[PDB]
Amino acid sequence: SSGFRKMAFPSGKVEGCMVQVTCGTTTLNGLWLDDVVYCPRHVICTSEDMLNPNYEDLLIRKSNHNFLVQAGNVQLRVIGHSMQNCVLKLKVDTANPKTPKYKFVRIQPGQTFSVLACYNGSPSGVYQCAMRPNFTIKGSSAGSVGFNIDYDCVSFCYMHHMELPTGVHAGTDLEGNFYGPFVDRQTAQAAGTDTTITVNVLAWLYAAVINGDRWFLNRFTTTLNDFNLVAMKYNYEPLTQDHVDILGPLSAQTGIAVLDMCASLKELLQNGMNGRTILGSALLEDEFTPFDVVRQCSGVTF
Amino acid sequence: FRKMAFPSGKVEGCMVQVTCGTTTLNGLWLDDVVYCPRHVICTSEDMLNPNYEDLLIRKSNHNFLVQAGNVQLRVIGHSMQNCVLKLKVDTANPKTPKYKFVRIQPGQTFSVLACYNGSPSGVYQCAMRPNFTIKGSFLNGSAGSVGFNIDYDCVSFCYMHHMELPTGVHAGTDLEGNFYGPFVDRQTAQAAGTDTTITVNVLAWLYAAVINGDRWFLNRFTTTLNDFNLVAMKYNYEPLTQDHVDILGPLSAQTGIAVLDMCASLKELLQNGMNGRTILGSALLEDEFTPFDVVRQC
Amino acid sequence: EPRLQANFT
Ligand SMILES: [Cl-]
Ligand code: NA
Ligand code: NA
Repeated sequence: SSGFRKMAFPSGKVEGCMVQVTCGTTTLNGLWLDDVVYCPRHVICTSEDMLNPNYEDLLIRKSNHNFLVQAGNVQLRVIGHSMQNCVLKLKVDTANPKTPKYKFVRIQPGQTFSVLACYNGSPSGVYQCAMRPNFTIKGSSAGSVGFNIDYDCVSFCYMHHMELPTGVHAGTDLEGNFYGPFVDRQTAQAAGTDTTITVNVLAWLYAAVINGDRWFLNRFTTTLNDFNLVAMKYNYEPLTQDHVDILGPLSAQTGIAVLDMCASLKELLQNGMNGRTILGSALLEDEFTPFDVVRQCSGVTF
Repeated sequence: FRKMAFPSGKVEGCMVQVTCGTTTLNGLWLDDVVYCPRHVICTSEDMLNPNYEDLLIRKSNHNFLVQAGNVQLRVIGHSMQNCVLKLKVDTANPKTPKYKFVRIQPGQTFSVLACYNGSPSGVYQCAMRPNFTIKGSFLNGSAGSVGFNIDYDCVSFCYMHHMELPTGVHAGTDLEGNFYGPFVDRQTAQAAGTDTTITVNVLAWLYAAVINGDRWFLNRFTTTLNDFNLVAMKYNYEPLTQDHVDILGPLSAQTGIAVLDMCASLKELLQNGMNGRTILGSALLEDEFTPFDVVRQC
Repeated sequence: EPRLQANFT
């Protein structure tokens, strides 16, 4: 009933990659992999440029020595600079000896990852979050990154850029493509209406069963079409057949069919929890993926 | 408003595997000492009434198999301190961070690096409950995982994991091997006392909610400290002490809301529930953020 | 019963 918490990936492999990047009066975080430091391109903007920035214009103004990169207390020598989408790439004269095995991946809304929050290049905290269906992140500095680990391979999927007026965050993948209809400009922008990640709620109900929280199970089953009619009503994402399939493992480990569990969720949506809790929560949690549940309940290590 | 754990890299570099016989758990490698729970020297016949002094005197150094990654460390001495073993090894850990050992009090928060076979599975934030247990995810093989804070470049180790209690909550020691709470490292019948809500942390979290711009739950009332405790304890909340009132002083000054005025707000929230609303993304009153945590992340 | 959480085999 309590043995299931939001669990982040161990962050040590990423901590060894975080550096401080300064251009003028702007300081943010950079990601040092091989001989390149990745960071948001708006590091070349004052708070004044940010009103209507012309990024290629502001960047040709800059010599390599306009970028101060510090790895702990060592200054890194910048020997080239270029832009890819909304990411600046600073080539340095030294390859990071702590570079882990890594790749750059773009994730889908609903998928989860750990963010290593940093300030001035120093790792400050780590937390597990989901890419919302409206492509924002609910979280805590620009250039902090998000990642998953697979066994020894770090999959970098997110770099933080902007804070939105609702406090949610917007960012890019590591090739500088934004998640969501956002731009790196100080301007009027706002997240679209969010929705609940249905497949993740179901995964978390399975985690509840695995941990002995079973009061919401019932005799009934439903159909995809019938469930989605209810899902649309309560601002839940439609449940697709691919979603049913990835729940197969959990559906087997617990011996509870997905559409069987959908009947529980339908009932929970229509009638509430009636003063009860599930895994210590009065709300239906949607930031655990099916694999997140397996990873925590099976003790997968890295 | 997220629970944040500390970055775990400084602790990852200290985790090793310890095996004695056919029993295996995690160890913490700092300088030339590996610390681990003493019940690594138990067999399946030593689980109810182990005599650890007797089990240990039958062990030599080479009976302890310590693996750091692919390296096997040479144990050159061993002793028992309360409920932990200290294994002297012939190599200082080159990755040893600045560290200290601290014993914490209920209500304090810390990060847990859950490990199996000396390797990390993940990191989460938790609190020492008033009944001296913690609500972790800990599975078979997790003993020896540690809890820690890193407030200023220095790792403060405050918890080492030992055991699971029948309700699924977890019990362990400080790094000198003294248990938190009345528990013992035996599988004889034990149960945690009734758990209560950490009132001072709830109040800190309501201040956090005010700081992030939400005031819908305040009211125009105040309360005395004693009247507040008479009400709060009917909801299984911990008594609030003058010490706790002092702790909240900074957050009160930041918000302009007197501590006993926030206490009035909490009493009304206990009486009313949320009425379909949420505070900082939660439909329950959160009690695993300390006043220090809130000042930190705001 | 309470469980010591080493791995026993
Ligand atoms: Cl303390
Ligand atoms: Na059912
Ligand atoms: Na043994």
